[PDB]
Amino acid sequence: AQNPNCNIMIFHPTKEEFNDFDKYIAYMESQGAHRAGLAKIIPPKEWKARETYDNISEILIATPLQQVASGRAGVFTQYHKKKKAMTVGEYRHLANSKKYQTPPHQNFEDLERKYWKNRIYNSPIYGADISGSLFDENTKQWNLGHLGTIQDLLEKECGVVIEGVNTPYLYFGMWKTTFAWHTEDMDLYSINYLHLGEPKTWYVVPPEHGQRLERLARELFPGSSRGCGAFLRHKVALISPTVLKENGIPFNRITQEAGEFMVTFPYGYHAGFNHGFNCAEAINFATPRWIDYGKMASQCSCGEARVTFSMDAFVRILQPERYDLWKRGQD
Ligand SMILES: O=C(O)CNC(=O)C(=O)O
Ligand SMILES: [Mg+2]
Ligand code: NI
Ligand SMILES: [Zn+2]
Repeated sequence: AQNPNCNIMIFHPTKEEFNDFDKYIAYMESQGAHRAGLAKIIPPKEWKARETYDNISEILIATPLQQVASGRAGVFTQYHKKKKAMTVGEYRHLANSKKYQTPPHQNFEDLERKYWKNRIYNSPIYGADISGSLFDENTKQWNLGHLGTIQDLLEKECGVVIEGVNTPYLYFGMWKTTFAWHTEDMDLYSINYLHLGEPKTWYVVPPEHGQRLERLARELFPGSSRGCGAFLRHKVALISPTVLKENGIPFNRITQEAGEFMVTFPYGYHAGFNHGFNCAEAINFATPRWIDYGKMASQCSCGEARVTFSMDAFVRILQPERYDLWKRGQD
């Protein structure tokens, strides 16, 4: 069995190996990368996502989200308060302001300490989930707006044509902006490219141990757990590395820098935070190996998780017994 300790693997594909996306994901898996839940891919030196980032300031962040925490430093939830629209240029200025900028620090480890110690006492503003792409149309390799669609994958594997589309999303971050513990919709893969700016730290639980995390979360968020049998689908709960270590939950951590891709694997729980102003792009995708995960994925039917149009067909086809209850939660 490859990678039996479930360590995060880092890959350095050549320009020739960067041509065929599906084949390279399958290569990574042949080496055990999926066991960690997360892998890093450093593009060949010849590659670029686009020529420059000099002309992105007029992108609109229609609904910036202020991330307000409740709880204790290591065990907290966050809610998202909607703020007035602002441009990327306005957001970048805000991120760099004295109120929101990254504090002085020695290294990534010192910053991580300061995050966990102090996150709850601040409410950073995240420009998340913005439909769009920063890849140049002429970038042919690992262009997240030109991947094979999940609908086409389901059709190729299962023979059923379905409605729906699959497009990327932009995330503009600042110091302490936070992504809560989650897996993807329908336990899909995700791919994330950090276009520019400051790093993003990730934490991940191996897929084979995801239920250990779920059991801890039910213990630590007992009201939430009574409200919904899949409440981590709400994407609101944070648990620190210290707490995870105290409770014996297996996990790993890694920092992504500008110019690097991360891939999350089916049923790989992940969480993290941004170090300062940055812009990432991400999209879900599928492979043949995903289908069995999609068939087994938990679902939120309490009404909170509320998701895209395109998840309908996945539930309808892969989880017909669950469909009626899940759709009630959508409506
Ligand atoms: O970057 C973020 O805020 C969150 N990203 C992911 O959860 C992902 O790419 O799967
Ligand atoms: Mg612009
Ligand atoms: Ni994710
Ligand atoms: Zn729910």
